[PDB]
Amino acid sequence: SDIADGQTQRFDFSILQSMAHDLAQTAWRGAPRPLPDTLATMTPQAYNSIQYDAEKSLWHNVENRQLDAQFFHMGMGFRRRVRMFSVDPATHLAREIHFRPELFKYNDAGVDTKQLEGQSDLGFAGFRVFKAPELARRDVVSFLGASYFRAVDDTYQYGLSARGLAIDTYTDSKEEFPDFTAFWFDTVKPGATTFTVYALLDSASITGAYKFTIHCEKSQVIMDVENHLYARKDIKQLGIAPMTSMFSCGTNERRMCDTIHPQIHDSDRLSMWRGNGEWICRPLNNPQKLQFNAYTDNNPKGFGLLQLDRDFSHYQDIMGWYNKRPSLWVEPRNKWGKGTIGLMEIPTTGETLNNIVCFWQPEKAVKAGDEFAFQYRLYWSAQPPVHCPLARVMATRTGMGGFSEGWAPGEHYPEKWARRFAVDFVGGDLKAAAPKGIEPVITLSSGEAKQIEILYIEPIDGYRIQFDWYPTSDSTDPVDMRMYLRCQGDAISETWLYQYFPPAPDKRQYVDDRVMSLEHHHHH
Amino acid sequence: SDIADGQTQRFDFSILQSMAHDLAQTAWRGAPRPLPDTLATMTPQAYNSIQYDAEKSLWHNVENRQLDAQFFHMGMGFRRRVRMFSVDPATHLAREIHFRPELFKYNDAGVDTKQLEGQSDLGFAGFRVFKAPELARRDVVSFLGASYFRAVDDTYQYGLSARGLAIDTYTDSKEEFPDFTAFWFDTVKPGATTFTVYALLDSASITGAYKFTIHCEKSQVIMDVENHLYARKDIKQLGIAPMTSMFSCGTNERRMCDTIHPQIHDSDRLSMWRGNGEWICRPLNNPQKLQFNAYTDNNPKGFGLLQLDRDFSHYQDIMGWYNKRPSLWVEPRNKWGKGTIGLMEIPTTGETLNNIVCFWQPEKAVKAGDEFAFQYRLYWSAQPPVHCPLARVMATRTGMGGFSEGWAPGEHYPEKWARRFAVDFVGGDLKAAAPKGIEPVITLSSGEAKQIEILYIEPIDGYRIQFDWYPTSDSTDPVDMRMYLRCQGDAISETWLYQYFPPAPDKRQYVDDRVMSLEHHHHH
Ligand SMILES: OC[C@H]1O[C@H](O[C@H]2O[C@H](CO)[C@@H](O)[C@H](O)[C@H]2O)[C@H](O)[C@@H](O)[C@@H]1O
Repeated sequence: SDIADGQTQRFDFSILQSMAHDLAQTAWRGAPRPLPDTLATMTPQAYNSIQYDAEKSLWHNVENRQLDAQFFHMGMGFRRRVRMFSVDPATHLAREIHFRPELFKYNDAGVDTKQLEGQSDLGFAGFRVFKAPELARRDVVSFLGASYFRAVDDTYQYGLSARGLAIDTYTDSKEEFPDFTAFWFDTVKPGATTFTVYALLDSASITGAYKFTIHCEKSQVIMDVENHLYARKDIKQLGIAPMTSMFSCGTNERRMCDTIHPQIHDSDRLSMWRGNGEWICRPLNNPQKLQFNAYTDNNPKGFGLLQLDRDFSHYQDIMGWYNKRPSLWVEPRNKWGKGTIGLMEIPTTGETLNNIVCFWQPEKAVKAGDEFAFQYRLYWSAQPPVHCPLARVMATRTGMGGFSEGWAPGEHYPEKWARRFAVDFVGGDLKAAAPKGIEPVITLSSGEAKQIEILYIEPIDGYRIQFDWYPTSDSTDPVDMRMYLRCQGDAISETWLYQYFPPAPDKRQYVDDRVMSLEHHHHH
Repeated sequence: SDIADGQTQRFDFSILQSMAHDLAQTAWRGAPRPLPDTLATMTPQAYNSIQYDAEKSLWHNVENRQLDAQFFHMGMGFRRRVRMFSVDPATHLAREIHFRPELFKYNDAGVDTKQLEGQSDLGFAGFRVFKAPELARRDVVSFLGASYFRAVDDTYQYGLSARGLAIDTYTDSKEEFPDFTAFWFDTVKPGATTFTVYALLDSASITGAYKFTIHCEKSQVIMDVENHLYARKDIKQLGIAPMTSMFSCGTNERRMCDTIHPQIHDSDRLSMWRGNGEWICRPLNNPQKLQFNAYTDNNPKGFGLLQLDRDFSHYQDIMGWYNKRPSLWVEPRNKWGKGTIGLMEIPTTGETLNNIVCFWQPEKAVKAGDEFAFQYRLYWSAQPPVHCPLARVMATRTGMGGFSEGWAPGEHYPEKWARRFAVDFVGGDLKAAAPKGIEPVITLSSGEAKQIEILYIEPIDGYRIQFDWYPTSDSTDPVDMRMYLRCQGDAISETWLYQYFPPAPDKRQYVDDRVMSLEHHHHH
């Protein structure tokens, strides 16, 4: 009856650490063996019409179950055979769920199932967990990819994603993508919306043992992650608790915004809570040139890629519902010590490319034989679980300056070239601080802040800081900008880090291409 | 006590039509005489520090006054001396209000009030009306300019303008700006929010007698307008009931949208209700080339420039509050017969130039001696007083096309060049009609409509019609597009008229200037 009917074996979190440790001592298993021909040469239509059998779900036998799970068929870009096991947490005894065609319904699929018959080694691509009131529709957790996984809050819309690990995302060499190659699921308890799933990570450079304790709460999904990592080789770049999102069109430097969509992004900013208590808002970019930024920290308290613009009218996407897509908050649960938060921002021209990658990278160079243990909570939800207790950046608007706000000239372009920055703040003591006097403190790597203005914005009960950036140089070098609000010498806001790309000096001017002629009269 | 203290003279609407018609028999009075030297050479500071004395207001002596009025001082571009009169409607007697310096507080004006002592013929630039509970501050109606005037709804935010008359706005010659040279004010009744103001129009080409019965309602201003017009010369273009708005950056053809404001406009569309009963929604353009359009009609039922996007977040303007600015509806009160609704859209690069002019222009060529009479109601309010009983366009969005919606390529631009149009409809019977089948009927001057899609939009309970436009020709000639929704042989929506400007053939392609280099790593 239960789908998991393989050889019984003892399993616990330490046996997996041993598996992973022992595995690190041998040669990497290498790239996956080709799939059976019937799957190797599949049209998307064909794959898509393969459907896991809902009545053979992982936990079909558990009464009052509030959670169930199904498996994705191997095929398409899923070339790694992920093995799946069921663990009775009472007896610490695991049984393998072997792939078999009986587990699936191949409908209008022209799949030669006969060549799948003895392929009990095929395993699956990954898995999804459903929660009540619907246990076979609208998954809330999905592990499917390499180390990749994602989840949803009460909107049920999937957005940014996370991975078990990142290796060499940005270096002299090509990036390496560790696979999760096996998952052990503790049988859910009747009534529970918490489930436990251990995973084995395997890769040319490194193995790991992972435990995921996953809480499908009413408003969000919380994941208690513990990992143990075993380097096989020297590693150039190790990325702990990595996130992957997309940013094409935002309120900032809008250079890829010729769609019907006012904004296009899965996430709009990096939030960092630093070990010293400082909060940072790093508005994400769609740079024309690939960028890596490393934010030095020690014992980071938290960091996330957030989607805080929840307004459909700002996106107009009735396919992907970007306004419903969630935020991801990484809460270190042990002291991670010295290192950097890496943000890679890749140039994109649409929404098909996850062009945003963020992770933690320990200070210390990774050498063959090094071992690591990280614990962290992930919160999949619209609003992060924590935010600055002070004035918070709500939005970072950028555009032409060189004029007076409200009086942008209609007949000529502006006299001088400048770039306008508008940073709206909403938050704590802004109201009580306002009479006492709010000074923005601005810091620029290059250029001069001019026409600094502080303006009340009734509709969001906040304050807008505008300044015009005037260049001092012919340099196209990135401009690292920094801003916070001050009041009687004390800071009253989070810090805003921005990365501006000044245009070429030949393009620091406007081309006025208008024509005012009696050539275009039309009668209807 | 009252400020009206010139010579008693009989006055009524007939007597003004006589002044106007008699005035037409003589030569135009010509361009205004130079102002006194102190006002000719004024800093905008100096002028702005002149304040009409609220204790000398027009209706200071009326008890239970729900309305009052004040005058604008002559100066700056106010060069025509407008004469102002008070009428007792009981006795049909009218006393002039002569300019006297004592009616104003000059403050830090730096003005030789002594060369303003004798000047009884100076008059004023214009007038404004205030309504309780603020009869000295938030104005609701303002006549100031030439034939120009404007009003506000319960937002109390000024936006687009009207005029008495438009002359030669688009022809071989330069435009002619008739001036309101005198106003007569029926004294307000106690308790009344209706007031009546008569106006004399005077211009090189034409004179006129205007009556404005102006209702300052709770939620809007309604103006009952009657004029009589007396042509002194042949006239190339006569524009009745004209409107003047602005449109810089909307959701359509976003060619001037590099501001911190997602949208900048005082109006977004030309709404027409034709003699035959057909409704038209013509979204306004900010074209790079000056356009005139003439929409043929017979006994037009109504027309207006509407500001239907009420959403602060779509504009982010806290100076001019575009979201609060009103719609203006012209409702002809008699059968105006054959002619054209004229729409001139001038190129702009900001908000300072009113680049939208719309008016009625009768079929018949205007010759000297001609007399005209129009009656129309003006509705200054957010929502026009009447709209299509069918489905209504809510927004016209344009952008890149040639890809599948929601899968815009990230690593390349689209293979082929096309322009995407997305018209959202939010009207009636769309829900009942969807099962029966909603056919979009598209008409194109040039090019072909491919990838035509009908998509339900939950958040506005509406339907989005998208099409890619592919060129058939190397021509840059404007493309008239026309769309309505049909179901079972019947039209179920208003007609959408759009005017598209294809780009030069050499620019019907995308330039891919991305770079993927290790050149830009940054440590903080
Ligand atoms: O399930 C989502 C995708 O996951 C995989 O893709 C990620 O992992 C790959 C490593 O095998 C990377 O090369 C890739 O760039 C990542 O997106 C999977 O292979 C894809 O086909 C899935 O869409």
